[PDB]
Amino acid sequence: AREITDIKQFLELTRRADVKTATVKINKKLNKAGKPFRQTKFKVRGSSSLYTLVINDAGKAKKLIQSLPPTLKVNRL
Amino acid sequence: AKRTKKVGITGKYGVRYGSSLRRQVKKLEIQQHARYDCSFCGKKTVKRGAAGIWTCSCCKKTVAGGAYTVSTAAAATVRSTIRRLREMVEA
Amino acid sequence: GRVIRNQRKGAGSIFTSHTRLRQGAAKLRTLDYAERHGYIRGIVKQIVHDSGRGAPLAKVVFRDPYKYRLREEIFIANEGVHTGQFIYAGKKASLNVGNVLPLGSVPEGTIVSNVEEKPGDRGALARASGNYVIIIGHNPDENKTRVRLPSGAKKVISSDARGVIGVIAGGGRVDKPLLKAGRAFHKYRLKRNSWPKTRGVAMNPVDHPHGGGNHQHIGKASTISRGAVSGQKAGLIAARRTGLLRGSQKTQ
Amino acid sequence: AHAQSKREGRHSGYGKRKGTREARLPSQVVWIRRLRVLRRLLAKYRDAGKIDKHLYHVLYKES
Amino acid sequence: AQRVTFRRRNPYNTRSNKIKVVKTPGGILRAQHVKKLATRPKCGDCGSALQGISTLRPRQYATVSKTHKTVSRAYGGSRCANCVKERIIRAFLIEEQKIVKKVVKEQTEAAK
Amino acid sequence: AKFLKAGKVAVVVRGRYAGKKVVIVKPHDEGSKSHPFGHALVAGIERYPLKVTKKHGAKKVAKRTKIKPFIKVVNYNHLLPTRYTLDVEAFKSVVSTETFEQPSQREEAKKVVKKAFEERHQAGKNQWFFSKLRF
RNA sequence: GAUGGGGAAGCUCCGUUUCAAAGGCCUGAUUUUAUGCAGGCCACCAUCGAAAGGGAAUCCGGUUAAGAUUCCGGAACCUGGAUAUGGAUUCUUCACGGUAACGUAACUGAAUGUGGAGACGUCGGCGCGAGCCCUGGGAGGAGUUAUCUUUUCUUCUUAAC
RNA sequence: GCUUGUGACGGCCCGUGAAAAUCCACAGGAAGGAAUAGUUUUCAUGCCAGGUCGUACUGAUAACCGCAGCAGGUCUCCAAG
RNA sequence: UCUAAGGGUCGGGUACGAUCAACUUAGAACUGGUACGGACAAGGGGAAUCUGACUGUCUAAUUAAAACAUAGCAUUGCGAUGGUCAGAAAGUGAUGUUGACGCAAU
Ligand SMILES: [Mg+2]
Ligand SMILES: [Mg+2]
Ligand SMILES: [Mg+2]
Ligand SMILES: [Mg+2]
Ligand SMILES: [Mg+2]
Ligand SMILES: [Mg+2]
Ligand SMILES: [Mg+2]
Ligand SMILES: [Mg+2]
Ligand SMILES: [Mg+2]
Ligand SMILES: [Mg+2]
Ligand SMILES: [Mg+2]
Ligand SMILES: [Mg+2]
Ligand SMILES: [Mg+2]
Ligand SMILES: [Mg+2]
Ligand SMILES: [Mg+2]
Ligand SMILES: [Mg+2]
Ligand SMILES: [Mg+2]
Ligand SMILES: [Mg+2]
Ligand SMILES: [Mg+2]
Ligand SMILES: [Mg+2]
Ligand SMILES: [Mg+2]
Ligand SMILES: [Mg+2]
Ligand SMILES: [Mg+2]
Ligand SMILES: [Mg+2]
Ligand SMILES: [Mg+2]
Ligand SMILES: [Mg+2]
Ligand SMILES: [Mg+2]
Ligand SMILES: [Mg+2]
Ligand SMILES: [Mg+2]
Ligand SMILES: [Mg+2]
Ligand SMILES: [Mg+2]
Ligand SMILES: [Mg+2]
Ligand SMILES: [Mg+2]
Ligand SMILES: [Mg+2]
Ligand SMILES: [Mg+2]
Ligand SMILES: [Mg+2]
Ligand SMILES: [Mg+2]
Ligand SMILES: [Mg+2]
Ligand SMILES: [Mg+2]
Ligand SMILES: [Mg+2]
Ligand SMILES: [Mg+2]
Ligand SMILES: [Mg+2]
Ligand SMILES: [Mg+2]
Ligand SMILES: [Mg+2]
Ligand SMILES: [Mg+2]
Ligand SMILES: [Mg+2]
Ligand SMILES: [Zn+2]
Repeated sequence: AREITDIKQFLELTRRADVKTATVKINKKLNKAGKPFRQTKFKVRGSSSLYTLVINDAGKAKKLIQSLPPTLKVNRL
Repeated sequence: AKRTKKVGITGKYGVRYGSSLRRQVKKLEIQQHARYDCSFCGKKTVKRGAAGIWTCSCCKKTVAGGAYTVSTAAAATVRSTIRRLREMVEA
Repeated sequence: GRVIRNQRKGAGSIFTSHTRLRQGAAKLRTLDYAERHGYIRGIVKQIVHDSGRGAPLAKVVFRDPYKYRLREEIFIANEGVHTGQFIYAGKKASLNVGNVLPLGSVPEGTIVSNVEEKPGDRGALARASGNYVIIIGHNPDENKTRVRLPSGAKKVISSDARGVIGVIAGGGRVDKPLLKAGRAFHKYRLKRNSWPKTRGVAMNPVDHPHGGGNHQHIGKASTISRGAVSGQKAGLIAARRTGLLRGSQKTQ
Repeated sequence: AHAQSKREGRHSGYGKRKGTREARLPSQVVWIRRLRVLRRLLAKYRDAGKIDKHLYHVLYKES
Repeated sequence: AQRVTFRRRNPYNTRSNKIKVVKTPGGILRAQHVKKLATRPKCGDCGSALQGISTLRPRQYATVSKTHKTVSRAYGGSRCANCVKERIIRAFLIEEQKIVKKVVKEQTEAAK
Repeated sequence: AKFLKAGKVAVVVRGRYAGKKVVIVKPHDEGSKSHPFGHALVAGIERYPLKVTKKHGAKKVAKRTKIKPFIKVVNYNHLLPTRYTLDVEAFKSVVSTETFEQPSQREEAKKVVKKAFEERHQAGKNQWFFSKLRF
């Protein structure tokens, strides 16, 4: 239902109690005109809404993935 | 480029109903459709719909009046009679 | 023989009024303290078509003297009355088009609409588009006022019986020819089921006093007695004369 | 192939015509088109300064 | 070429039965029923649609916060703010000239 | 004579404060870099003192008498100049061009105007100004 | 079409707010206790009558021998009920801002009053959206190929929220 | 372009083209409310619940009505080149 | 098989150029067993007499008409304690959410 950008807010969601599960999605997409790049979406499933945050940058991507709560059930792909 | 010699608006009824009815109807049609001067704001925006009801395009005043025309002959000669008799009760 | 048409009209099946779209009963304000000792002011908030009625209605708004609230009345719009005008109803009210005053309080020659028969009956006489009554006099002891009705009649009512000053809006409506069956069709469609009309001379005997014959003819005088009986009265009832009226009519 | 030869102007003769010229193209549509071209030419010429508003106003009504 | 069917049992084209044709992720045409368009609220004095107020269907106005139902000035979601100015001025002037009438007829009672 | 001057009371005819009475603190009669119109700085009353009666006593009266003020830059065309006049001495220094710009400065400005208005209302001065204009 | 009524030998007929002592909500007063009295209201007078009128809220994909806006999957929304956490607000108690139209994540509001929505004919041309139709490039598959055709057909989709 | 939706306008009337449930807002200011800390669930998030009956198929030159698998009758939506 | 006419989009200091997308209309050649709205589709026309003005209506299942209706014209009744009509009766009912520019009857 909802999309998210502020990366601080996203983290606070992952810790928001009722959030049991998240999921990470990977898609090949193209950069501007030319070559491709690896886009990755971070989907948190809340009680009444599903928040997803795109990280278009492969670098911020992985270093974000480790920051996830170890108590979270994360579905990879 | 005058389109009709006489019938005017009445040329919609064609050949039907006979001339003297169209004559009579045309007179009262030209009466009822035409735009009238607004007593209150003084633009000629007063038009009919629903016989006896005349309202103004802007300023949105509505006046009760004759069926096919804003002021009816009798209404006027009543308007002056009421002038007169009221002045008796003043002076 | 059958039951003829004008008899069937009485039990009101298909003959009742087509009332759905009408704005309401048009009445003067209930005759209360304010109106009979004082006056009371209201604003006409609207003037509106009434379905099946040739004259507009004026929705007029008054304060409620005994409670905090607005009580809306429906007058019959007098010609020249307009939206936003202030209307004055009462014994002590001034004489201007649109105000409601007891007949006893206006000089003769005043022209007045929607006038009550008995005081407080919330209006009776001269309500159709274009009509009005005139005051032709007063007799202050046993206080009366004499009026000429639209019919030409003269009648004497109570000086407290209320009129409203002026004539009713929508006049001249009958001057315009209907021109075609449909315009009449659409007319009665909003009134009652009176249209069209079969000539009782084109029916069979079982149907009408005028029915039957090997030619269409009434066969006996079409002037019927006042003392006639239901199923007999079709014709010119109680007619005291007949034939084309030559000469001015105009009550003396 | 037939539509191409149409746009090349063929098969349009008086014997290929069934609807009246009004039903084929409305006279009103031609006018509304044409009248909008003249209407909006005046507007640019006026907003360029190429034409002065007083000349524009006469042309708008002569249009 | 692809035709469509009603999505409910009412077969008829009534005002509450409007249809809309829509392309689904499946790559097919499906119908969908269309709620009647809401109408804008209106001013009590003049009768124009009053601006700043969200235009919803009546029970939907309970699903929305009060700032969608009002504008700030007094008589907010109610009258059209030119109409409020009118009845501000008119109020002040008539309360003023009311005082003008008290003191003038007070003089009439003193001098007469 | 020009009637928009330091004493004039007026009614706000447009905007959130429409229908509220103010006092011009100082006129800008023509122009500005911003505000490209004849305008005025006004101290005005937002939430009026409610009626008091004998039935009211103790510190309930203190409540009914609390006055919430406001201050505004206003186009002249939104003011309805009144005949009444109230004295601006106390808050003349308080209402300035520079009072607007920095909300913290506006809040202190109202603080003075609030005390100035509540003073004036008790001891029944400039009475009309402290009653709501009903429309 | 019941009801206080009024007719009628009577089956029943009339009347529908009508000549009637016509009823119930918000809370307080209880800390013998469970709910009497305390105010103030409101005087609306049954009810039945629409699977085309009015009307709170759901979508796509998938699935069956036979059910699907009902099942499965995913994603929503409405109504009622509870409620805590964050934010907002207040020492000028019940928000600020904009000249103004107005703004915004909030932003106390009983009685009573009022305003809007619900909520409305028909036809005409003009404007725009949607779906369809037409069509260029390219990426695939299929058809024709004695000869001719960079060709003929088809896939290229995006729901509510 | 076609079907449809919709807007701003215009023609028409002695025709001027339903009702109620229901929802909201405003005017009002009754009252209740803070500094040792009160008010706020029309802002966000969060918890629970959502009953009863219909739901198959035909809708017609064979699933209805015409004694019938009758050339009759029987309301409507989608609509390609 | 040709010709001409009819449009859109831009930059111009305070006369034009440039590109893109449309069937419509008229005129000209050539051409054929003189054919060509080539199937489909698609009004017979004229002069009078009788009769109803017109559009509309009816005998389902032998009569669609010149019959009924209609606008138009004229007549009648009636101011409510009423006119016309309903009911066995009634604290009953239709016209009537009405009032003579109205209702009712011919
Ligand atoms: Mg008999
Ligand atoms: Mg009735
Ligand atoms: Mg009939
Ligand atoms: Mg007849
Ligand atoms: Mg007749
Ligand atoms: Mg016969
Ligand atoms: Mg007989
Ligand atoms: Mg006889
Ligand atoms: Mg006979
Ligand atoms: Mg005869
Ligand atoms: Mg034309
Ligand atoms: Mg153009
Ligand atoms: Mg001009
Ligand atoms: Mg279905
Ligand atoms: Mg329709
Ligand atoms: Mg708003
Ligand atoms: Mg909004
Ligand atoms: Mg009964
Ligand atoms: Mg029911
Ligand atoms: Mg229903
Ligand atoms: Mg429905
Ligand atoms: Mg499916
Ligand atoms: Mg199925
Ligand atoms: Mg599911
Ligand atoms: Mg809830
Ligand atoms: Mg209320
Ligand atoms: Mg209401
Ligand atoms: Mg409806
Ligand atoms: Mg395709
Ligand atoms: Mg939906
Ligand atoms: Mg209308
Ligand atoms: Mg609303
Ligand atoms: Mg909430
Ligand atoms: Mg089914
Ligand atoms: Mg089926
Ligand atoms: Mg059988
Ligand atoms: Mg059959
Ligand atoms: Mg060219
Ligand atoms: Mg060009
Ligand atoms: Mg005929
Ligand atoms: Mg005919
Ligand atoms: Mg027959
Ligand atoms: Mg027979
Ligand atoms: Mg025939
Ligand atoms: Mg026959
Ligand atoms: Mg004749
Ligand atoms: Zn006007």
